[PDB]
Formats: sequence, C-alpha cells, structure tokens
Amino acid sequence: PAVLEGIFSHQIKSPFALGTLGISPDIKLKIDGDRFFSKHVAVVGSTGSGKSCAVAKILQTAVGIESKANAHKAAQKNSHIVIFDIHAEYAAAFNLEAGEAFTLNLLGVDNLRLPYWLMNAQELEQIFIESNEHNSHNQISQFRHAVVRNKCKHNPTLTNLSFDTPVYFSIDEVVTYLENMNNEVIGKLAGEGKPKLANETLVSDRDELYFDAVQSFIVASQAAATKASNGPFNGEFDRMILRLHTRLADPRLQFLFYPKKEDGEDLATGDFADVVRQFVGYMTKSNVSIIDLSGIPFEVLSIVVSLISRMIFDFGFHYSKNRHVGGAVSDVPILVVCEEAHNYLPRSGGAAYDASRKSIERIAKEGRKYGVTLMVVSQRPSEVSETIFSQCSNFISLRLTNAVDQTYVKSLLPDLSAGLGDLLPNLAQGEFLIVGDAPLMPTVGHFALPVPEPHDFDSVIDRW
Amino acid sequence: LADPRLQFLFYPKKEDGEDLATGDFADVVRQFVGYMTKSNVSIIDLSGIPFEVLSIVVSLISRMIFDFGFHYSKNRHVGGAVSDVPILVVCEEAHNYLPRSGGAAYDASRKSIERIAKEGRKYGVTLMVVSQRPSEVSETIFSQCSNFISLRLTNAVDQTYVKSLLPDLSAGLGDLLPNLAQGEFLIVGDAPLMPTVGHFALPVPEPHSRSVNYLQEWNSGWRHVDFDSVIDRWRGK
Amino acid sequence: LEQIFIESNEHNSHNQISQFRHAVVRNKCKHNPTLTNLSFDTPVYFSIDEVVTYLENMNNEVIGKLAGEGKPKLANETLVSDRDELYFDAVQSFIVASQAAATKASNGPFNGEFDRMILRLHTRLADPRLQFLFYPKKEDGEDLATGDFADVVRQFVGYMTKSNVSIIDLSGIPFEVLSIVVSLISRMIFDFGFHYSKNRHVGGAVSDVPILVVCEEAHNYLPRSGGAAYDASRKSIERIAKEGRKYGVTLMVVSQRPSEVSETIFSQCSNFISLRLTNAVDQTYVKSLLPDLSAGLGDLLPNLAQGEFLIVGDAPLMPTVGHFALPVPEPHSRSVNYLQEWNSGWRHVDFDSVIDRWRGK
Amino acid sequence: MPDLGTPIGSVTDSSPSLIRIEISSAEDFEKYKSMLGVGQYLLVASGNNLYLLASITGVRATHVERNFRFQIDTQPIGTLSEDGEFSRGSHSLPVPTEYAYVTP
Repeated sequence: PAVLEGIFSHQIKSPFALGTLGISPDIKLKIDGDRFFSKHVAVVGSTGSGKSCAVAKILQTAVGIESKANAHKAAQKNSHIVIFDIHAEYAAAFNLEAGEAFTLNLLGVDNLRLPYWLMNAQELEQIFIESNEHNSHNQISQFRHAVVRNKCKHNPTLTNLSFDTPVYFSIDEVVTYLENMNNEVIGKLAGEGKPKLANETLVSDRDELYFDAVQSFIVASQAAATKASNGPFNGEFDRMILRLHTRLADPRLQFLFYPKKEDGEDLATGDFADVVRQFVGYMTKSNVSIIDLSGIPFEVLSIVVSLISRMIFDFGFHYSKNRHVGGAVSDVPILVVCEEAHNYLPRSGGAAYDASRKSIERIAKEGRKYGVTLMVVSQRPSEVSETIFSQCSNFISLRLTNAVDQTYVKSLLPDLSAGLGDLLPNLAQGEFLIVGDAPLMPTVGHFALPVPEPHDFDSVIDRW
Repeated sequence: LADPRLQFLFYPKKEDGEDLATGDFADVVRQFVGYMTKSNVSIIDLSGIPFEVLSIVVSLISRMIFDFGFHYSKNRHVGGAVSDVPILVVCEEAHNYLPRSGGAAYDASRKSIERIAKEGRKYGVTLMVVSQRPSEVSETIFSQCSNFISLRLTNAVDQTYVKSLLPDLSAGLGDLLPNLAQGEFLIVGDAPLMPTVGHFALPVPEPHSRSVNYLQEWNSGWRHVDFDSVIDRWRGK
Repeated sequence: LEQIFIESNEHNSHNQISQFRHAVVRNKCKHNPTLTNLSFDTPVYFSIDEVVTYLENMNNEVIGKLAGEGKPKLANETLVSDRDELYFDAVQSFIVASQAAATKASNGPFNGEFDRMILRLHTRLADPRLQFLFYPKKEDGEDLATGDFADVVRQFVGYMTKSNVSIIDLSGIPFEVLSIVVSLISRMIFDFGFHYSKNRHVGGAVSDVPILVVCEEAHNYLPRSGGAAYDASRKSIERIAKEGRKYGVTLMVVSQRPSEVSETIFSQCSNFISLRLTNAVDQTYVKSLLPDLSAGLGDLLPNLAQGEFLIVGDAPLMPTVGHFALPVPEPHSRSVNYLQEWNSGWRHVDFDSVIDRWRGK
Repeated sequence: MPDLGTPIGSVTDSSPSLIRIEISSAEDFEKYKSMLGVGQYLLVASGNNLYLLASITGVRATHVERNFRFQIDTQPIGTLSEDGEFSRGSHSLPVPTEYAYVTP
C-alpha cells in the first residue's frame, strides 16, 4: 500500500484524497487536485443509489469537515461553493453543531432578495407575457414602450437607456398605464386632439397622469355634441391585465415581485452589491451557500437559475480584469454544483428551457480563465444536453441500471473501454466509475459513508 | 365530402340535435380521458375506419392526450413530482401504422408517437408496444423502452434483432426463445432484480374476437339471399 | 454574415431573411458612389446602424392611398421620390393611416411585423465585448474607412524583408463568433497569397514570402460532427488543404483528440509526427490514416517516454524514433489553481469597487 | 441459510466472465434435469460462509469411450452469505474443486 500512493501523487503538488481504491482502507486514491477542480467534472448516476453521499463526501473533504468536526475552527479558509438543490437533501450534511463554529448560509423561498429588474428582456417577456395568446403584434409593442419609459420616470441620472438595461422600475405603474390606455378616450370636437377627461379638460401628453394614475373619461358617441373616440385597443387587451393581475396575486413568488429588506423597504438601484454578496457568501462569511427551490413552481426555475448564473459569472469576470490591471490571476475561486440538472437542462430544445441553457453553457466554455467552474449531477442522464457533458474532463458515474441511460453515458465519452463498459450496471453500493485526466493512471473506486449524512376537467381547457 | 363512412371527421353533430361549436371542444376529449378520478379504460375500434385516414386519426388522438398532460402537469410539478392521473397508451400491431420503411402517408403516425417516446415521463403519459413482427417496426421507438417481455419467436430475423437490442441478454440466453412453451416468457430490464423465465395463467374473461369462419360455414347449403331488402337498404339517401 | 445577425430559430425566416437580403443591398450601393454598385457577397463598405434604422422605419411609414395623388403623408407633406432623403436623419413617423378621404393611406406587412429581430439587433450592438467588430476605431480616435484596409492585413503579415510571428489570443473572444473570426482571417491570408503569387512563379517557383498557419486544439473549430453554425471554418481551412501549395500558404494541425477532427484535413497531410497515445480509438484512427507503417510498428505508440516521437513521411529516408530536448523559453499558461488558493485564508473583497467598474458608463 | 442438499458437480474452469461445471453421473443429472435448464440459477461456493449465484448459458452432453460428460456454463450475478444478504457484484473468483448446488 505505501508505495502506490506515492507513485500516485508525489509527482503532483496539490493532491486530493478521494477514497479507497480497493477494499483495504490503507489504499488511498490521491488524485491530482488542480486538474480535478480546475476543470469541469461530471457525476451522473441512477436512482436508487448513493450518489448524494459521494457528492457530500467530496465536498466535505474539500472544505475540511470530517467526523462531525471542523479542523479549521479558529480560522476560515478560502473556499467558495454554491449548490443548487431541488430534493432538499443537502442542508444537514454541513449543519454541524455550534461548538465547531461553522456558519452555513442556507437560503430558499422565504428569504430571497432577487428582484425583477435585474433580468434581461428575453426572460422578462416570458415572465409576464405568454406567446400562446397570439394577440401579440401590438400589445407587446405597447408593453415595450411602457417598460422603456417607466425606467425614465423613476430616474433622471442615467442616459441612453434601453429595454434590456437593468434599472429600477415598477410593474404597478405599468398596469395602471395599461388600464388607463385601455380606457383612454380622445375628444373628437374641434381643438380636442388629445385625451378628453371626465371634467372635460385636456392634457398635453399621457405621461402626466396615465402612468401616475388610472382615469375615467367620456363615452364615445356619433353626435357632435357627444362625439369621442376610445383607445384603439379599448376592449382588446383587458385580457392582458387580467392574466397579469392574476399572475401577480400568487404568493409563492412574492419575493420576486417585491423584495423587501429586513428593515422593510424595497430594494433600489444603488442597493445592488448586497445581492451579489448573498449568492457568493461574503455577506455572512459562509463558504458554502445552498439554494433550495422546491417551493418554486416548475415553470420559473430556468429564469431563476439563469439570473443567478449571470451574476456569478459577471462577478468573476470583472474581478479578473480589476486584478489584471494589477497583474495577477483571480484569488476568489467559485464552484457551482448543480443537482437535478435535467429539470433545467433538457435535451429537447424547449423554448423556456433555452433561457438558462446558454448561460450555463457559457460557464462551460470560458469559465476556467475567469474563476468559475461547474460540476453536474443528474439522476436521468438521458434528458440532459450533450454540450455540457462533452466538455467535462473527468467522469465519475455510479450504478446505472437502465438501458436508455447507459447507452447515453457510453456514447458521450468514448474513453470508456469495451471491457469496463459492462461494469457500469453491475456495481456494489459505494462503487463508482472514474475516467479521465486527473488519475495518474485510471482506476475504479468506492467510498465509505459520510457522517453527517444527507437527509375539474372543464378547468384545464380554459388554460388551453 | 359525400362519403358516409367518413362523416365522423367532416359532419359531426351534437347528440341533442345541434352542430358542434368551438365551445363543445371539451366534450370530445372527455370521451378519451374521462373523469380524473375513478379509473377509465377507453377502447378505440379501428377495424371499420377507412384505410385512408387511419394514420391521421392516431396522430390526432395522440397529440390531444399529450397536450392534456402538458397542461395538467404544468404547475403541479411543485418539486419533481408526477401527476396523480397517469395515462397509458397501448399500441397493438404497431407495424401497421409505424413502419420502418414507408412513404409520407404514414409519417404522421411517427411524429406523434416518437414525441411521447422522447418526452413523456414528465407528464405521465406512457406507452406499451405490441408486435408480432419486431423487424418491420420503427427502430427509434424500441430503443426507448426500459423493460422487455418476450415470448416464443421462431423467425430468424426477429430473433437476431431482439437479441441485438437487449444488452444484458447474451448470445447464450437468446438460444432459449425458440423453445418456449405456451404461456412462458422471458423478462429483462430494470423492473426485475435478475433476468427470469416465468409463466402466465389463463385470464378470465378471455378475449375472443368475432372472426368470420369460412370453411366451418361453407358446408351448409344456400342461404336464400333476400336481395330485394339488401338493395333496398343499399339505395339509401 | 447570416449567422451573426440572424438566428434561424424563429420560423418567420421565409419572409424575414428575404427582407434582410433586400434591405442590405440598396444601402450597400447607396454608400459607395465611386465603386458604382455591388452585390450581396461584395466586401465593400456599408453601415449596419442605418440598416437597422431603415428596417425600423419601414415600421412607421404611411403612404397615400388617394386616387391620383400617390404621395406620402408627412407633417408638412414634403414629397420624397426615394427613401434616402428622409430615413437617414431621423426615423420618420407618418400620419396614422385611416379610411378618411383626406388622409387615406396604405399599411402593409412591413410595418414592424418582424420586430422580434429588431429587439436582438440593438442588443448585439450593445454587447461591449464585441465592440471590435461593430465599432472598430483607430489609434487617432476616428473610425475605420476603406483606405485603412492595409492595416487590417499588415498586423498579420508584417513586412517582406523580415520575419514576424503573430499570435491571436482567442481566449477572450466569445464563443458564438470564434468560427466566423477564424474563417475570415484564413480567407484574408489566402487572398494575400493569390495576388502576390501572380508573377514570381514564372516557371513554378515558390514565392519569397511563405506563410505557415498553426491550428491548435483543432477539434474546437473543425469538428467532424457539427451544425451549420460551425461549418464556416470547415470550408475556409479546407481550401488551404486543397490548393495552398501553389500559392505558398501551408497548414499545421495540433490535436489531442484526433478521432474528433475532420477527415479530409488529415487526409491531405504529408508528414506525421506522433507522440504517446493512450486511448484506443485514436490509436486505430492513426493506424489507418497512414499505411506505410506495418500494423506491428503501431503497438509502439502506447509506450513512449516523455519527449519521444515517431516520424513518418516523405522527408526522412526511413521511419524513425527520436527524442526532443526541452525548449528554452518554455511555453507556460497562466492558469488558476483552486486548491492551492483555498488553503489560504479569507480575502476581503472590496465589493463596492468591483461593482463600480461593473456599472459601465 | 437452509440446507442445500447433495452437490451435482465440481468446477473445472473459472474466470470472471465464465464458469464451467462438470457432471460424470447420469443418474444424478436425470434426477435434477428440470432445474438445470437455461435461465435457471445455481449456487457455487467460494470459500467458507459464502456463495455465488450464477445463471446457466449452455449445456452439453457427450458419451465418449476409449463415458459420460456433462458440461454446464454459467455467468455470475452476485453473492449471498450465510445470513442471507444478496449483494450484486462479483469480484471474487471460485477455485476449482469447489461444489455446485441447485437453488431451492
């Protein structure tokens, strides 16, 4: 046993314990650390097997925790992890007793502070409007004008703004304007070429009131004494305000529509950095940060993940430049650890599922240079995009019984041998398949357990 | 447009006496799906449908079901959860309307079924395929099936095809197929702990189709044919 | 051009791409009067800003539907025979169309019916990573113009009577446009060989200035199985493999996964240098590509020490096994090591500053 | 766990992908022929207090005189201890001269 670990890792400078190559615990697989974490790694198994224990064990070793104790109690090392959790299984793994003094930043539906105005145009359009209605040709135009002007009224400082630029605006002002334009009425009589009011007064432009407040006007008539015209769309997009106002009332998403601080006020344009502070972990000085999204409905997951990824990537990009002028590479390394990726990385190029994909795809291509890396894990490898898997240098796949899945796991990577391919379905508990560059010479391994461990028919049509 | 057989497509009219307005839509789907609760087993009879529009009919029904599942399971997926009402589509004699090599006339049947193959689990619609000639059936649909049940097979070609598909099945265990007795089967895939050979009992009630027997009936005499009435009903109009 | 500016995901292509094909041309001409007219592929100046402006303006026009008065409806009713006069300075909203006898007008299928691309164009322009294509500027501060053409080539070529090495650092470039970049660069370098090798070949004599291109990590941009989006680079490079020897521009390929490289490129290679290969499929691919080496000498590859190579081809008298020395200076990459940095302690992050830089403007 | 009876035969050739069992008496073969068909399972012994579960994938019978040989080929699926824990995976290897039993 003694000779093999040396033959394994003395050539290397920063090695990583990764288990027991055989049955005897003395045989410690010591993979090259940097090549492992400096590039993308993929662990994609099957249901009914301990992938979660393996992931937790890897991460725990990475942070130093072991045997219900924190080796670095006095001091905090520089490790930055961000985990996406859907089955709500990873909180306990790290939640150890207070005496060890480990600050874990748990996060979820109840306390998120992720506003809407960070989002880009593409998502926003899907967030509020739905293409299925097929009345878009004009309503989207008016929408866009509204969201483009709302930003203008709230703020005077910025210049040359646009639809995509993230600045502070209201959705309520928008719905007020939409209502009052739907109900807009112009006086037809001589010298009345502007919105005619209930008090018979005219206004220079809509901006003075319509965004500000809802209004009622005279009814249209053929007679010259009572002649007036309605809004062009009066009684056209009332459905728009209807679906929207129904969308907002949802409680599950109350954070998104209005994120209030601890004091109680809503976030502002200048109150920006705090949000970045949260997902990274510098707000509470907690290395690990979890994100439990189970409460969220199955439709908006992609939006959420995309926004988060955009933040995490831009942060490292800009830090890397701020330091390149200084002449050094980044010192804050971040790692994103997806779980249940298939939910937001489907193979079938669904429209909604597109928004997130490119974002994550970006991190696969250009990440290493800037500081951000990715680790994928999904239970069903079949229903996940190939581009992501293709990039990952090193593969660790667990028991994979199904056929449609294992044909995929084989086809993605041809480094898999013919003789060892038959082993992927027949595995004992704890046994994994490792292949790639990190092993000085390839191997097959198994782990021990981690302690802590991870825990109306008529109605449907109306939507259609 | 005149053909009387094909008037379920063109000239549908309400049961009360009225025609089918756009609002009546719900009712049609009701007959396939039924009440969400209280399990239903609907049966389409495709024996008396004209052989020209069969593939259209299958495609239409399939898309309707798939979309209903889409819309029902859209929100209830709160966290990685499947719907309480799962459907199962049973396709008998598949090679009739899902050929391996065929012209555009049968394309409409692939596109829908293949959809359910690639993306169905998310919404609760699953399949069952039955064929007595597995060689001629489309290739993509078989490889997307997790479990397999195989009974006696004697033709060499289908032997070899099925032997290729099943990965765990080796060269040795395939020599077993031409030797299976009545109501004996070989099961493979994820559902069973280990591959196994088993045996069925007879079902009650039995399914016995109303087939027409010729030479059981060719030994009787001339049945006088009231041609008059035959044509009388054949005047029609 | 089609890939950058148009994304074929939408199904409105049938009329949309045709409208873009039409839109470009008229302006493409209208800018260059000296060079009279051009065509769709012709690389002579034009402006995308004002193409966006016209395709946006076609969204708000109101032309008269009167009987015997076919003139557009402006605020002061200025008559324009051609578009040039008034689309440029500012997008001209015209009096709303109606059925009134005084102001009857026509509205067609171009009044903004393909807006959704209008949305993405402004964004592609806003992307400040990709400034260098859509707003290139000189050192003086003024933008590029046709006469500046020389520079865009010189940086690669340099000078005749001296030796240079140019190094494109494709790391910073975004991932969606890298193939377009390489395609264009290759086309240019080849067309500066055609022209310059017009005469000096008098009797088949290679030129004085030969150019060598080096394609590192080829499988990124010359894939065996790739969609049309990654196909441009496949073409431009293949041309050099075909008919470059005549004009003096060669090629070199460096791959660490040969199996996933295009079949023709390697096919038109005359010398082969192989180092240690430790995977089987690549082993078989090589064992086939070159038939000079008996099957037996192929089992030599998996057992070759560090800096040991096998050379096979026309250059040497006989296939041989050799050993490199170390290079001084060595090539190194400024990669970032993660677990070497985690060992260090927390580092205060001056979030305010990073965010200020993030702000832009 | 339960008594497995009298063995049918011994191992001759062993390997992680194949096991060969030989029988040299027709009286026993005919006794258990029903349970020795393709698709059925056999127990083999590797060591003390351990058993392997193998699936038959070929039978051959021959009578050469200069007498009976019966050869049975198997493929291992997993392991079973005396307590009764069925663990999938077959790392172990059975040495020749070890016995084979029919799975009650």
